[PDB]
Amino acid sequence: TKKVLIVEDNELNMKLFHDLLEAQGYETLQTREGLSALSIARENKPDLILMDIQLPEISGLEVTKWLKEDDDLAHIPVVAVTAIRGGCEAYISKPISVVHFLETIKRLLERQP
Repeated sequence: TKKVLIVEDNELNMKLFHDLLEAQGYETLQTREGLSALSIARENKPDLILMDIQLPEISGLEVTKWLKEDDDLAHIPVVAVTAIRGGCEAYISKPISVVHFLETIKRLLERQP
């Protein structure tokens, strides 16, 4: 099953992103901090990283820079959520459009090997 790591400090956004992804049958990993995202990514190898750029403690774009500098994490597609192209494969605007949100993520997640 595909695993998506959601990096989102806002409880409401995290729940919405989680519910939408779970309804699609995906497993998720969750964290409110950019640094933790790096740690979790190395420990659980998510298939895609959904990251809010406007985190309170750090820019999501700087976190993406670290991701791309790591040989084990650089291949993981990163979708930025902003209220980028930093290394992000795609961007999703907030307030989000549910279909656009899911289409963007599924396109990057569900590719033939």
